[PDB]
Amino acid sequence: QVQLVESGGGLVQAGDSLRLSCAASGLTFSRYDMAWFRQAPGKEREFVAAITWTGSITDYADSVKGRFTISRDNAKNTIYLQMNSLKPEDTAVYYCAAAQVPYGSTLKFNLRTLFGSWGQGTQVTVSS
Amino acid sequence: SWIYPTVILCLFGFFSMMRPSEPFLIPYLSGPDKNLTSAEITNEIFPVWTYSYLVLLLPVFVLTDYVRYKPVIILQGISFIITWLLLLFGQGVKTMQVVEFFYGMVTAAEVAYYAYIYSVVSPEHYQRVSGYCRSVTLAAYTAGSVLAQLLVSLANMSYFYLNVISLASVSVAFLFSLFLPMPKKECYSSKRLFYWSLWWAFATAGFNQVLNYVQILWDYKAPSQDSSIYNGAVEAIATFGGAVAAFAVGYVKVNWDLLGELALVVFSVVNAGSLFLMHYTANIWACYAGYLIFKSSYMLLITIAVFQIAVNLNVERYALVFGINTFIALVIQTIMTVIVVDQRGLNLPVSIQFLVYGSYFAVIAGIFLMRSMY
Ligand SMILES: *[C@@H]1O[C@H](CO)[C@@H](O)[C@H](O)[C@H]1NC(C)=O
Repeated sequence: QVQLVESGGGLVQAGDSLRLSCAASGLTFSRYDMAWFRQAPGKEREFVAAITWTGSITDYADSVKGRFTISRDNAKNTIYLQMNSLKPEDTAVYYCAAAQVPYGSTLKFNLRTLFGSWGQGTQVTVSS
Repeated sequence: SWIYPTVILCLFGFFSMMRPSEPFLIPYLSGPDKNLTSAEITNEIFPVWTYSYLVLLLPVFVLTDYVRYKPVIILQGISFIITWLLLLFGQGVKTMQVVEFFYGMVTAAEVAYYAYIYSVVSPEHYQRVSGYCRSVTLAAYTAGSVLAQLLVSLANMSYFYLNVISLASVSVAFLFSLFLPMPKKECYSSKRLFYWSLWWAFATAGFNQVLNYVQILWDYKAPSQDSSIYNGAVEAIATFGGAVAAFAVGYVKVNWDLLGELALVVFSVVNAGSLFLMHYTANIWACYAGYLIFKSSYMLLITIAVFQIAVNLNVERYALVFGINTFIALVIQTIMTVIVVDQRGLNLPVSIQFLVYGSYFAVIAGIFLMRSMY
C-alpha cells in the first residue's frame, strides 16, 4: 500500500511563496515519476507538475509554469513544490501522486494518465 | 528454381515486419486516442500477449509441419490484419486484450516463416536462404523505425496514421502470401541440433529480457531531456547492425562444419562482455556501442542456428524443432522475469540487472567454452 503524506499547505497572502513536501512511503521511490495535482473548489483534479524518476525533466501546467519548481530528494523519499508569487487562483487541495508503473517516462506513458496512488492532499488558501 | 519462393517469402517478411506504429504503442494506447491507464496497459492488457503467445505456440509447432506451412503463414497474415483493425477501431480494455490474443497468434505463427523455406528449397541453398529471411525482417524493422521517427517529428504524424500505414503494410504482406508455392510431402538425437537448440532456448530468453530494459538503463546512466530520440535511433542502428550481420552469414564462404561451434563460443563471449560493458561503463556512447554489439552479435548467431538446425534435421520437422526452442525460451524468460525483476521475487533495479544479464550470458558461454575433454 503506497502511502503518501502532503504537508506544507496553509494560508499565504498573495505574492508570498510556499513549499509543500510529500514523503512517499511503501514504494521504491527511486523508480517512480511523482507528480502534484490540485482540485480547485468546484473543478476536477488538474495536473500541476511531474518530475521524472531521473529528475532531469519536470513538466508543468501552463498556468503554473515559471513559478512552480518541482523537486525530489530520493534520500528522504520526498518531493517538493516551491510555489512563488502565489495568486488567488492557485488555491486548491494539493495532492501528490505516484506513477502507477515505475518507469513511466522511459516507456513513454502519457503523463496526465500515469499518476495514481493519491494522498489526502494539503489545503492552500492564497488569500489576497 | 529457388529464386521465386525466396523472393515471395522475403517480400512477405519485409512488408509484414515493416510497421511504423510499433515503437509508439504505449503512447498510442495511453494517449488521447484510447485513454488506457498505465496500470491497465501494464497489468491487464500486456500479459495477455505472453499467455496467448505461450498457449498458441503449442498448436503452431504441433501442426505446422502437417498443414505444410503455407496455411500457417496465411493465418499469420489474417491475424495481422485483425490485430491492426482492432487497434485502429477498437476501444476499451477487453478489446485490447483480444488485440493481444491475436498478436500472440501473430507472433506464435512466425515459426512457419523461418520453417517454411527449407521445405521448398534444396539443401545446397540453405545458408543463403537463411540469411536473407532474417535480414529482411530486421531491415524492415529498421525502415519502419526510421520512417516512424521522421514522420512523427518531421511530418507531425499522429499515431493513428502510423497505425494506418502499418495496417496497409500488413495487408500488402497478406496479399503476398497467397502466391507462396505449396511444399510437397525425439528428433534431437544429433548433438549439433541439440546444442544449437540449447543456445537458442537460453540465449533467446536472455535476449528478450534485455530489450525491455536497455532504454531504462540508458536513462538511468545518462539522464537527458531528449533521451527518447537517442533511444529510438540507437535501437534502429542496433537493429540494422544485426541485419547486415545476418545478411553476411549467407554470403561469406566459410566452412560451417568446422566453424559451427567455434562461432558459437566466440560470439557467446561477445554477448557476455558486451553486457558487462553497458553495466560498468559511464559513457553512454560506450553503452550505446555495447547494445549495438550485443544485438548485432546475437542476430549473427540466430542465423547460424536456424541454418545449422535445418541442415542436420533428417526429417522435415522444421516447425517442430524451431517451435519447441522458442517455446522453452518463453518458459525460461517468464520464470526468470519473475525471479529477477518482479516484486514477488528480488525486485532488482536496472543498475544491477545487467550484471545478472551479463553473467547470465557468461554462463551460456561457459558451457560451450568448456566442452573439450582430454
Ligand atoms: C481521451 O481524453 C480526451 C480528453 O478528455 C478526450 O477528448 C478523448 O475523446 C478521450 N479518448 C477518446 C478518443 O475517447
